[PDB]
Amino acid sequence: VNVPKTRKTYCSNKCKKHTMHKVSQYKKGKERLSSLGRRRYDMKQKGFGGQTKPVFKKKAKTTKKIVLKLECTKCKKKRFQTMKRCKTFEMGADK
Amino acid sequence: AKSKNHTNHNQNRKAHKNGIKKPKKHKFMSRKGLDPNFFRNQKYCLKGIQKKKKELKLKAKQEKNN
Amino acid sequence: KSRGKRSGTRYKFSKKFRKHGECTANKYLEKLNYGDYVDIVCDSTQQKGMPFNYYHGKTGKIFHITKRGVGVLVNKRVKHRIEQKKVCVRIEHVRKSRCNEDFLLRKIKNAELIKEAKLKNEHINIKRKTEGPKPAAMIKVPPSKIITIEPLPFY
RNA sequence: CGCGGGGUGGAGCAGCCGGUAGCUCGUCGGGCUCAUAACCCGAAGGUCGUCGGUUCAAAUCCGGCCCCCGCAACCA
RNA sequence: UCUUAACCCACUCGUCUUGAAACACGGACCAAGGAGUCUAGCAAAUGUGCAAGUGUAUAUGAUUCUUUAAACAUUUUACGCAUAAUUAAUGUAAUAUGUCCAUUGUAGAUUUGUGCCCCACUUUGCAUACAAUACCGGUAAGCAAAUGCUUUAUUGAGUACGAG
RNA sequence: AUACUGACGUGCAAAUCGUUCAUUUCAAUCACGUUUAGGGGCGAAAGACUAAUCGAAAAGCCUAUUAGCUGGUUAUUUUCGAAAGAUCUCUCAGGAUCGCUGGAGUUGAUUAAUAUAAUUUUACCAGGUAGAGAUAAUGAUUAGAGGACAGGGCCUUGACCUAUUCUCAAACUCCCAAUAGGUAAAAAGGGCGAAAUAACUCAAUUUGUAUUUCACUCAUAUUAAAUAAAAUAACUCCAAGUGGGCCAUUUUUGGUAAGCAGAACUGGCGAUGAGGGAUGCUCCUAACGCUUGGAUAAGGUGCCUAAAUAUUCGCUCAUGAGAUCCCAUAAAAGGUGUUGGUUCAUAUGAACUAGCCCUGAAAAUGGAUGGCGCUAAAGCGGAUUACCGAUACCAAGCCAUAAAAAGAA
RNA sequence: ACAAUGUGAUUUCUGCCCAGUGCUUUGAAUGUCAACUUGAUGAAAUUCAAUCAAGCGCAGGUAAACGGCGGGAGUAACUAUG
RNA sequence: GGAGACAUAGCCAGGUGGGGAGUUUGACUGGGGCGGUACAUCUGUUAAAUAUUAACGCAGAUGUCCAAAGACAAGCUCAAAGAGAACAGAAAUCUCUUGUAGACUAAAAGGGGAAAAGCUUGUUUGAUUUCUAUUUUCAGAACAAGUAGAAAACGUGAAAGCGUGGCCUAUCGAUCCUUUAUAUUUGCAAAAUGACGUAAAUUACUUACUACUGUGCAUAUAGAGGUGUCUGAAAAGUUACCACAGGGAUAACUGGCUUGUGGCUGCCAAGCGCUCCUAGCGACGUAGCUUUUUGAUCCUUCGAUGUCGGCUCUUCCUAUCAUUGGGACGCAGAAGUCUCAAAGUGUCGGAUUGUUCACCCGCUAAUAGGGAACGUGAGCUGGGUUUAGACCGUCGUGAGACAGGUUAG
RNA sequence: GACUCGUUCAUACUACAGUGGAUACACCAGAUCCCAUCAGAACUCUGAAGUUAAGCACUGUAAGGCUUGGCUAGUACUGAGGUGGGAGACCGCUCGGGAACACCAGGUGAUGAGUCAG
Repeated sequence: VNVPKTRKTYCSNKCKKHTMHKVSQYKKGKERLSSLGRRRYDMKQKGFGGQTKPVFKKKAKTTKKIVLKLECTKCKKKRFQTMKRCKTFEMGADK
Repeated sequence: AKSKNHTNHNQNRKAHKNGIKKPKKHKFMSRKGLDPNFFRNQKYCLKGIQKKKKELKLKAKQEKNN
Repeated sequence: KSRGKRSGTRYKFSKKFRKHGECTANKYLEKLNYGDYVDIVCDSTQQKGMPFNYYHGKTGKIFHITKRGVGVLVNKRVKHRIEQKKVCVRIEHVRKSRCNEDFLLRKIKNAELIKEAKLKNEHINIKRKTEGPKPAAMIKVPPSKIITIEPLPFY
């Protein structure tokens, strides 16, 4: 599935109207140590007793919902747009 | 372990024990979903009619007292 | 087994023969009021606003009208209870109902009859009375022109 | 009789990862040698089990039949 | 009353099981003992006492001292729950004040009258149901020089003469 | 301690006794004392042994451990009275939540009605299953005929065109039922008018829309089609039991079939006595306080066994006849047994036909129209009555429950 | 000599395979790979780097370690086999 | 003496670690298991003409693909067939005629679709933000999929209009957690971190006035990252050493229903039988009967009906092998062969087996076939399947397993 | 007589013929400009010289189809009842409801609003 790098579409906030946005792929971030659940989990895990939470070994999907980051040309805002679960994904280089 | 699947048996007969209940058929019905613009104008009209009734009632009462 | 939206509609949502393609504009022009009764009868060409299987050929009151939609309160039996359910349908699927039209015609004739009866100062009975009473009757057929019948024999 | 793998040259493997089917031995024509092989040079040969289907294009992918091998028959 | 008779009828009780007279299970017999309780918290029900309050808590007090281990009393903003909701939350929070009159409908209990008393009109119009407006907290959107604003949306177990 | 798988097997004994047999100078046997202790010991290994205890000893305790599972779960009368469907569930022997049930209340009701209704009527629709079709399409599918690309040896066979023709389909459809389903039959409303209100609406402040206030007026003084022990209706609350069902007719899917598995509609049983079905949870009749009497039902009337060896017309003899649904066998096929028919021929000869009967028709204790029996029936097929026949039905009494009257000298 | 195994008098011998799974031998050339430590950063917490650990990985050794020990065609002056 | 700042010991840390510990090893299920998914789903059909509806019913499909195959507009008509045209032929392109879709519509199957919903082209990104009422499943909760609108901003068309993904029916996922978006909204608990900002004042803890104030963490709202046993446990084997709780809700034993399979009896008439349908036969076909077969089954029994066979012992059946009486013959006699009344009477010795069965050798007069809880374990026996010991092969990493074979019980 | 906007959506379709052109429609002529392509074929624009030859209208045809009606047929089918029949398979009866194909006969449209020359 293929989207171009730019799209004229509605900005809701700080720009109030249809304008250009640059279009990019969300990369799914990365965890930091100072998160509350991780703090709790590390403390509980620590000491005698082995593993203290489930381990999600089971899996059924090789695919992912794709979610675009829309970055406003006019204003400094980001906006999300999510779309159908895909095994195949492309940016630019049209047919 | 080897179960029976289904039957509709007796359910209709059970329904007929208290009968099949039917609408209460109210003359007024809550109108949240009904046509914006036209319904807010109706709200203004209704408020207008209430105001018209209020103006009539207040003036008539004040006239009667005098 | 499966239970998707159009489940079991092969025969039911087929076109009638010689009725294929888009239907006349003048169907759509038909005028509807709030509190009309209206039948839900569906041509299969226009696919948006298509009601569920149960509501085909059903009748109910219009409670709401929109741009090309009509809300219709239809009764559905849900096990041990009938309840009123808000079926949104299209201009395409609404047919003006006819039970009301018999009442209207009946009222009109009755009103003229009421005017006449009041004018003449004599009571009338409106009632759509019984079928079964027959007066005494005559057969004037010649006595040898009557048809003589007997049972039918075998092959 | 129930599961799963496999049918391409005379023979046995490649292609078989969709279009252009490769290699060896075998076969065939010519050399070399009292003579014959070995040896050297050059060619010909595939219908891709069969009946139907997809796809722009099928020997290959998709089914059903036909053969071939591999599993299976245990607690009763 | 007991007792045999005789005519007609009369299959081991309990039990789980769709189904037991069973070739289903328990029971030789008799007597005594032998299994939905108690506490905690909660709910609805119905009674009772009081009501925008209620309970009197720990405890104090007394001309209270076999039974008294209860009964009686408590020298005017203690606490529980109820008298306000909303909400992650700083917080905010209920007609709108020209009027001691006191939200709008439609049915609806009750009342005046007319033409002993049912009546047939009218007449007045609670509970409650169905709706409706208002208005408050949240959230939008529009605005924003902050006594934050704005018709409009939405949302709460809301609120519109307190019931606990 | 090998065998007699001896005796014994409520013993002499919770492993004894008899006879047989292995061992007998060594890895020998015996004593006493001693060591090693419980997930521990010790084991020439068999998971062997560790005090009638062992794939984890004995004692005591946490403990009344836990158990969706098994068993049991205690006086009386009266009233209402089910479900064995459903959804989700590490769920399929369970639970929760729906359904059906009860209690309690309130609302409605008392005005023979209106609300209301496993009902029809008259209007009004919606259909594509049964059926029917191949000359309508799809898939089949058997024949010839008539015509202008190919095969065989200018001639012939085909295909192919054209009109036909035979038989067809759960998952084909030109057409198309019955049954089942929905809307409808007027007063909190509807008519036709006026006036108001809008920030909706059109060019257009009546141009409409919708709403509101005033009018005029629609059957119901038998009710805008019937009929209705139609409020025994609603509605709220709180809760139970239940979630393994089964049987029958009819439609029905799988399976060779099945008292088999699986569905549909309805009725039963379950949860149910009573009378018949010879007997029999379910078939038929019919649902039940206590009693008296009647007359009937299903069903009977040869006797057992209550009423007819009734009447009346046929048919029927069997060297294994036959005899009341479910129901306990029975067919294709024959018959110069007898009885009716019907077509032919010349009261005779043919041919068919279906009624009875016969053959087809073999099984396991002794053996089953229920038994005895029955043939001028007590058989089979009719009809005609009478009689007998229930706790069902009618009248009467008494009991309780429910409702209604009526009542605070 | 002690500890640990396998086999089980005598007699006769004990074929192949270190790939797999084991065990085992060498190590900064060497891939991965921890705490502490060391430096960089920021106002600090922090955030980053850096470090011959063993192990594994790479490379050997070992079957009286665990173990394992194929399938088709064609071919001989009768016929058959090969 | 020897060793020596290394050991060692303590505390951290990585690794190794079935030596030992604690635990997991689904469900549906024509029994269990290998298998499958009927476990989340979508189509048609089954389904009995509203709808409803089950099976390990049937024919199937699913976990995607799409910057165009989306959106709007404009133009066009497809498949095919005939008649023509250099290379060029059965197919290549071009033309004229004929062409209700026989094409195509991403992919299943079914519906819909001809001035399109197909094809070509133009312009584009609405495959946008916010919100209801709802419809589907159904609790009429969730999620998911839809429909009809509304508030915005736009895109497209000449305008009317249409556009909130794919012509419709499929293409999917809670809480907690993580992550990135978003905010003149918030918090981190006695206080503060812009900025001494703007004014005044000036002995100083002066005095006013200011929407925008550190790192880190927490929120709130919105997505995404996944649970396919798909309303959501982090979970492999094994027991022939085993124990316990239940179970006729469920096998192995009888019985029962059925009779596919087996067995037995038919009907027929093409052939065979020199010649000749039927003396004897009898196909291709077609009807019954039975349960001495094997099944199908799961009604009955799991707080037990002793699990094979032999021995022994008696009785019943006939579907008669012989003995008695016959009928027919393809019969000269001798025989012999088919057949009927017949169940009075008889039907053996061994060899080999765990054996029903089977198979030799021999007698006989012939050496028929069955029933009796698969006749017959408080009649016996204990050889066998089938307790616990053991062996070999194969399979299993292993522990172990084997309607594989063997010995001891 | 003619045309425009329509409506029903075959009586309106299809096929082959014949009949008709005052006004009108159409066929037809041209390409500068707007426009459009390979092509003035179409489409666009501009003409008005000719013509019923076509389009179109009307009618005909043993037309085909569609469409009504009869007849198929009270046949097939079917709801309820029955201790009705039949060995079963199935078939009557009582109360009811009731088709389809073929065939045969007829028909081949009607209509709202506006306009022009009568």
